[PDB]
Amino acid sequence: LEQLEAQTNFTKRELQVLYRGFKNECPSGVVNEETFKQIYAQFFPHGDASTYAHYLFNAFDTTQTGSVKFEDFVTALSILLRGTVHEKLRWTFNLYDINKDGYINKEEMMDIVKAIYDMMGPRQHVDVFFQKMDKNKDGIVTLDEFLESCQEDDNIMRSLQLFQNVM
Amino acid sequence: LEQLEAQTNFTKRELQVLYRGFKNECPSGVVNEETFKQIYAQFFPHGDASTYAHYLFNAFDTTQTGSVKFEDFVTALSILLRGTVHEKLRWTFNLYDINKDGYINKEEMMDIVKAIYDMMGPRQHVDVFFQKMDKNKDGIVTLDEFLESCQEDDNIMRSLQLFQNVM
Amino acid sequence: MAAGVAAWLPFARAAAIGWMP
Amino acid sequence: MAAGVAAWLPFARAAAIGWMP
Ligand SMILES: [Ca+2]
Ligand SMILES: [Ca+2]
Ligand SMILES: [Ca+2]
Ligand SMILES: [Ca+2]
Repeated sequence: LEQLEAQTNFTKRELQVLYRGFKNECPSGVVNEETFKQIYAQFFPHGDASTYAHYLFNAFDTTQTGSVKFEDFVTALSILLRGTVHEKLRWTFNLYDINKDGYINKEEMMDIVKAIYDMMGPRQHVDVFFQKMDKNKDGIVTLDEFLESCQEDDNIMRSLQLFQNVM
Repeated sequence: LEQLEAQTNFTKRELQVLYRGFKNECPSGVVNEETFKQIYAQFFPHGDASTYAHYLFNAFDTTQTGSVKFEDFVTALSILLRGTVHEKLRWTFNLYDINKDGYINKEEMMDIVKAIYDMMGPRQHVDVFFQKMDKNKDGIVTLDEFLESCQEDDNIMRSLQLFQNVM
Repeated sequence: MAAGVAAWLPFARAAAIGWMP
Repeated sequence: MAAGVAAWLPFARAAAIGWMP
């Protein structure tokens, strides 16, 4: 846990708590997509959380090997529970960037929104959000454009930022 | 919204988003305990969230007048969504201090835990937590003792801190 | 604490949709 | 983001109960 402590916002005792919990509740030593889906389907039982769970699982699976090891699980938790707003937004951008190419296109945003609406149990609004986010009008939202609009003081962007914070 | 902006972590445009949302979804201009219970019963449908909702409502109702005005709603949200860990812990202490006397006794902690377990759908563990938290052994947990143990590096306290963060 | 906040997701979604003409 | 975190409440509760002898 020494290296993990040095790489995350957790002390060794916090990592021992997470580790013990991880070894008990998840014996294979990794979190598979099936587990993510179960965790979210339990919590959002009155909707279909499978797609969102899928994107979320891919967000945790940084190596894209289909297996979230303890190290990956803690790294994500470190950011989500204790990272700066800057780190949290970057983690979120990477969640929306489905195919992990470093860009978010309108379809991808559309898929993310539908996955969220499916979880909570549309198009028009997204075309409005995407247009405001794609600053240079070239059909792709880069990390820099994402950071800017998701921290800018514009009523529409503020609305979206609030939803994302609660999300 | 000028004074509110000066008193919270929200800019005027963020407050306009919250205000518009508040005027639509909650026409009386205040949030009554019945609304809090409905909001939480919806989100945690497979359990009884009424008691927790009750303590939470009392936490928002700082004036203890039985009515959460927009100002009170935003003040709480400011802390929960953007306050420092110090401010968030103080807000939380006040949530657990059911009778608002500035002290948390074992019964109160017991009630809070049961309300949470009821929401998620016991005694022994709480007697262990309370004992570790009441530093001077006088049967009451003050804000200072709460802050200390809920920021200290002890495996049991770390376990509890994690649960509270996720809670 | 996150669970307490998460419960306001419907309100959040409604607040955002309230500004999308 | 809070909703995503909140879903891990069962795990959190289990992790805490795992240290209470
Ligand atoms: Ca992409
Ligand atoms: Ca662009
Ligand atoms: Ca008290
Ligand atoms: Ca004491």
